[PDB]
Amino acid sequence: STRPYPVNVEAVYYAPLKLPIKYGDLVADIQLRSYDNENLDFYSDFILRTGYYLGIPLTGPKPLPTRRERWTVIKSPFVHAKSKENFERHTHKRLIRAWDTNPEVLQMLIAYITKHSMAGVGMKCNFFQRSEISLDLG
Amino acid sequence: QHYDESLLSRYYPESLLKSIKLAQQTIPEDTKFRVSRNVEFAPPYLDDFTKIHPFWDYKPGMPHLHAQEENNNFSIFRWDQVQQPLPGEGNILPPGVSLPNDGGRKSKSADVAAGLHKQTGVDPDYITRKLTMKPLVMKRVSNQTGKGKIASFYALVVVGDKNGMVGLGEGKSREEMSKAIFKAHWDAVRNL
Amino acid sequence: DEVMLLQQKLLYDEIRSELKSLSQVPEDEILPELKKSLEQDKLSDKEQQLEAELSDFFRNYALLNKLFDSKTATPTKPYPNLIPSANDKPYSSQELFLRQLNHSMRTAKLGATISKVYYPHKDIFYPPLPENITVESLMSAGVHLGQSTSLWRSSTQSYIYGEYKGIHIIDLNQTLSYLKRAAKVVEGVSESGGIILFLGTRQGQKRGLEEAAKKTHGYYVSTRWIPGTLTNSTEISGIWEKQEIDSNDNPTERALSPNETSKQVKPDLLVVLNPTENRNALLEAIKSRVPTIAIIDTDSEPSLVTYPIPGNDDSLRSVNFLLGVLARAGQRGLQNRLARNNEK
Amino acid sequence: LKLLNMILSMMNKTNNNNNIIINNTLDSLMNKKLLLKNMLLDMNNKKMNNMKRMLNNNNMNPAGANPVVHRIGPAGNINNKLQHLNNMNNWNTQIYNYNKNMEIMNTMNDKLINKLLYKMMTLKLNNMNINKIIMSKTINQHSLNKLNIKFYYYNNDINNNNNNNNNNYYMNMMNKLMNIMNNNMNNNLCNILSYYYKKKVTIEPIKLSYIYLNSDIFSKYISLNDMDKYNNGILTNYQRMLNNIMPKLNDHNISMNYINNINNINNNKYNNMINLLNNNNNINNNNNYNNNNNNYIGNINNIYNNMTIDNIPMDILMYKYLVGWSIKFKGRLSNNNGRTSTTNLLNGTFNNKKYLWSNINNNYKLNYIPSNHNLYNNSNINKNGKYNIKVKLNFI
Amino acid sequence: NELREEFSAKEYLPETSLAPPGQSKVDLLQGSQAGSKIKPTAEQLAQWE
Amino acid sequence: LPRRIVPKLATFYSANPNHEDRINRLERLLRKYIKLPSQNNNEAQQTKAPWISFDEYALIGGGTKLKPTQYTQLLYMLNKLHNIDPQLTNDEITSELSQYYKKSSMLSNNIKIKTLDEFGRSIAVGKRKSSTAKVFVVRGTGEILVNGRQLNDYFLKMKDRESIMYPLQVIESVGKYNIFATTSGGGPTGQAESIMHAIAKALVVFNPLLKSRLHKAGVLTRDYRHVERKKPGKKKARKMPTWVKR
Amino acid sequence: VSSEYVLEEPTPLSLLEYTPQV
RNA sequence: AAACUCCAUAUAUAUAAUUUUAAUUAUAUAUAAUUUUAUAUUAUUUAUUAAUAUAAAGAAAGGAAUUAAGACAAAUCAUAAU
Ligand SMILES: [Mg+2]
Ligand SMILES: [Mg+2]
Ligand SMILES: [Mg+2]
Ligand SMILES: [Mg+2]
Ligand SMILES: [Mg+2]
Ligand SMILES: [Mg+2]
Repeated sequence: STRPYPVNVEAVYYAPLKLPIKYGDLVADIQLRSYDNENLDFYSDFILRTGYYLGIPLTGPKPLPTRRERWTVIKSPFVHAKSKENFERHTHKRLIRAWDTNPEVLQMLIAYITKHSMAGVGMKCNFFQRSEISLDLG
Repeated sequence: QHYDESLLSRYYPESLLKSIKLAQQTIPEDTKFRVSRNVEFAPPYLDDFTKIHPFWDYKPGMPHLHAQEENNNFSIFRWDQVQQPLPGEGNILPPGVSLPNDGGRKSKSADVAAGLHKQTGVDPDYITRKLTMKPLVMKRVSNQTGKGKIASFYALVVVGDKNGMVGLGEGKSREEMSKAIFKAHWDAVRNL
Repeated sequence: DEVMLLQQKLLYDEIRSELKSLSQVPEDEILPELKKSLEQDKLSDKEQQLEAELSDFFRNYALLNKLFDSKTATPTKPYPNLIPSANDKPYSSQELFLRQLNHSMRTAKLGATISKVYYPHKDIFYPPLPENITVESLMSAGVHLGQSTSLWRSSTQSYIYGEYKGIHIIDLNQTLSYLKRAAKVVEGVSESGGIILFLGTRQGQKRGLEEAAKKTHGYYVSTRWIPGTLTNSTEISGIWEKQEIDSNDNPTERALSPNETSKQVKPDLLVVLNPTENRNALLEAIKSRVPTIAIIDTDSEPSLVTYPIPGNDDSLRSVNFLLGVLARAGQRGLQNRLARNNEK
Repeated sequence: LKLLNMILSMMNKTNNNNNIIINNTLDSLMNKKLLLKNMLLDMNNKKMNNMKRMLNNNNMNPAGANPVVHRIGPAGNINNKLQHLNNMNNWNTQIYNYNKNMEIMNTMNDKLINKLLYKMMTLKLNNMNINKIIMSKTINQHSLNKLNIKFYYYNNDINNNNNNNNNNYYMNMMNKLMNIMNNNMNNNLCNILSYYYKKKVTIEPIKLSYIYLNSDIFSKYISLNDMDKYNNGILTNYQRMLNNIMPKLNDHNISMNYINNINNINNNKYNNMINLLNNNNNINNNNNYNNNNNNYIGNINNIYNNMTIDNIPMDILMYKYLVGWSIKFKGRLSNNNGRTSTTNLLNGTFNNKKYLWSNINNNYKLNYIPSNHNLYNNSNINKNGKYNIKVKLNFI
Repeated sequence: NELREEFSAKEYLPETSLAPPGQSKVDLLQGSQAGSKIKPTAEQLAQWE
Repeated sequence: LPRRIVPKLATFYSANPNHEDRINRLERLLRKYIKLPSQNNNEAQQTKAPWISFDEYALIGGGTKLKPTQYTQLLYMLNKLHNIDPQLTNDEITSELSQYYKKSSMLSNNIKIKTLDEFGRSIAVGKRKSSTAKVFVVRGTGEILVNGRQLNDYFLKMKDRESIMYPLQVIESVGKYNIFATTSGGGPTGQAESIMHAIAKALVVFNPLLKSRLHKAGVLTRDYRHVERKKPGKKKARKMPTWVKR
Repeated sequence: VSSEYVLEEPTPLSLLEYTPQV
């Protein structure tokens, strides 16, 4: 009837697509931390959306426990100690595990998501490398 | 997928046909799509994302996070005007509101006349042209209450058309003599 | 036919009983036996056409039924919902009620016809015309009784015919004269096309007020007079909505400006049936220059009202009588205006 | 396997329905005039169940549906970008680093650069033309790759509107500043800030025409550029302008129409989905939806009907009108009486009645500021001491 | 054949065309008859009694 | 054709013109149909119309000026007009009431009925204070294993064992089910009460008709009680240091 | 309301300088 | 002032290829309650009424943030700024 809307634009309006794991090895582990779960989850969805197109099986945004820093400080500049006020800071943690992917494809995934990282988020990447017992290093 | 080479070139610029082709050949048919309820990613409305809309997409050539131009590619050089004005009618007037105008601001007699026409149907033209205004007493009145002395502005005013019609009105305000005399003039016009 | 109508109104329910049945039993004990017979029932008979037709039937009916449709006469027969009973069985209660209505409308009236008897509803619905009112009729209505001597307001000394049984007696002659003048003025405003507001708060006056308002295309108040209704119209009543009507009093469905609808709309005539308890309305009317009419008792100021009607105000019969006379005057006025603009 | 024998089984069950040993039951058309219709009835009831599952598991709508409505769907969502301020905007510095020491360093740098930006606004032209460019606080955005400093600025006096296009042939004392911010090639301030942040830096001077569209600019302008109008007493004309900057809007009506518009949005999306659920699905046979995990109705154009960028985006945006503002002048703004003085000018309302009748719920910024409120204090020094201008604005 | 003829004869709502005998011209219902629920067993009735 | 402005409603000058006009319309209907006796059958065949809420009436015709007496009288007259013999009523009454007995009538399609697992076990979860207990209950004799340990071994306190039992004895099925309870968090009391709650929830799967009995016993109501947090400037929750007159 | 969208694919050269440091 | 809000409550839905296991979990979204009815008794602005009685259905019972205007020339020029 109207102008066609291809699959690429129709995909934005649905949950991100995933690729099944066929071996089971963990190549990378990206942990996202922020004080704002909104940006955290939006960016996680973006990561899971780019991983599909780049062929990287990604598990999904596992919500790790949030961490609550707490402080208590008096409300007055001078002596009024019976009144105190509490301040908190929540750190929200998400985890995306990348399985069965070549190191170069994984490199380029991380590079692209860094290119387009949002504000108020931080990435910690743990990369795993299979190796033989003895390595020729000369 | 949905449409392969189905006049897609007429509907999308040639620069994007490669991306659509790649999407068709990577996303398989019969994909079991599911809407997301935890997070929101797509706009509540429907858009093909093929045109940069002013006021809804970042203005090209202007610095902004999530930009892709280098420091030597910015094309904005004047800042004396508001970048990216509003779309559509260019105005956000609520329902039943009007842009401010002169409105007889030069003479409060116009405001008095409009109000009295609204309330009781007297002639604004007559009130604005054939009535003469004259304060008689303009003094400060005080009340003593729990907080303290609350001063009030009291005015009394005679309004008359110099042809038989005459009336007087008293007005009490808390902020300014101008509002006091406005109220007094209102009351006088009522009590002609 | 009629047999299908009289088939107990609930038949073939054994099919529902069966479809309920066979579900409680587990599948493992039934389905294998039924599925092990298809190999036998296949046989070799031609089926292509029949199975294609059956599949089309399933698609069209089971799979293409529209549960919700679309994008988004004369009631000739009465008691359509009503249903008849069996001929042998007795009447139903509803049938008895309808037979009762038939009897009431045809045979109950038989006997004698009543005359020279009072019926209260006739005061509201068939009021006399002002020129035919009699002192006898007013006295029968009870307009002559006034408050006790101990509550007499001396300003009404001109309207007293005397005192009897400890209460004052208003002069029905003066009442009749003032009533005639009041009727004439209300009729005059009716032709002029003004706004006539009937105001009565005492209990039981709502029926009369509503009937008068509807038959003179006026307005009425019976609950309470919000102070500032006329002197503070912008606030009290600005939110409500107005209409624009032609000379024939027909809505014209024309959009109205916000300011046009927020202007004041003031009555042209204010009739109060309870002036004593409605002092505020009289004062607003006087200060806003609205002519007013009232029924004055022997304890009420006649000067507050432009056109007093000396009479009782504590009895529904009297107030109904007077209000109905005024309403019929207004009705005749409206009729004259409608006739004139219908045919020049 | 196939109903060709289950039909016979059910016929035997009908025989039993009449009697367990009778030939058959009451049959108008050999149990085909209405038994088939009852079979179709149960099939369509199964369709009803599957169909309402179909619609429910594919619902996502903006929040704002009045519960009084009937056609409103079970789904709701307040996190639409247009209807709530992302909490990352609460903090002037928007960063997270796994190295806390680096985080502290970066917040220090942000504060210092903000103060430098303040000091870098004032300008001179001819020793009797003092131009102050009032600027809000800086929104520092620390992505993993680049830093961004965003702020709203208001020039003291834009060039006269009645003035001709003469401005096209010279650059104003403010245009020069905004150009040296980020347009000069090897000299822009972003290059210098890159040394302190070891990141690529950007700056965005968003322009504002009115001072009362922002709490920072408004208080700053009163406290820095309008001293003479309240030093010895608040001028009546100044008070009149300050109190009639904005008209008396009907917050109740505004909120009601906003809620009604959201109701219409949701209801017409629901109608779109229902018409795809019934009118469509003809050629495509049933059971292809696989309602257990798949929920794809049809073409996105049909699910989103008459919902373009031209009607939906603007009418759902929040915090659009200023329906209330309070100004507090406090301190020694009086030569006479040599004491403290407080003057409060309060206009409008300070409650968003949108949250009172709809499902949209308020969120408290920093857990103490209502979302609809923006407030700021600015202190300055006059010959008598320090004085404070406190401004609170309510946006609906 | 006659069923199709009857269906084609009507030009009104599908519920009106259906019109089951036992009233209830409309076949829209919520839930899989959850109001009646599942018939309890004799042992359950004995225990509860 | 002379043109003039007048109010919409006949009761324009009253306190609540909209409510008064609507009441007058309903009154016209009732007065026209004071005949037509009412439906004798009641309760089981009356009050079925849900009507609209106070807020619904306010928005449609009431406004801020709507008064509870006015609204209750409205529904009184609506009920009087609805309680007419169904097969003597008229399309006039039905049309008038249509806008009043409107209800959203959201279709229900979620049940989430619970049933036993493939080994005939009922799995339940209960909580209390800071403890959780997951119970596998399968019909049998009176055997119980708590965290892979004997009841007397895990719970040294007799009251905890009695609390575990309580659902079983209120349903007198102490010797009819085997319990395998696995708990974590809290202390002895918290874990015991959580187990009791989980058993109470699980028992309902076997005989749903006794949910009323269990709820009356109170085992089906979770205890929300938990330790209050310490307040600033206060030794504990609801304790502040000693107060001095001077 | 219409403005052309220019495209430039994300080549590995472009994504360079943002590969993981380790 | 109440609501809106945060910690708690229940349910669902979504993520974790259950070897970051605590799946008895974590946190994103939504729903729910500032609880509903039914007959009892005192009454009483008459039924349209509350206080109780408690058959029933519900998991449903808390906590803190917010402390207005005016004041006591209350404390603070030792948080910093004046
Ligand atoms: Mg009297
Ligand atoms: Mg303790
Ligand atoms: Mg509060
Ligand atoms: Mg105080
Ligand atoms: Mg001291
Ligand atoms: Mg110092």
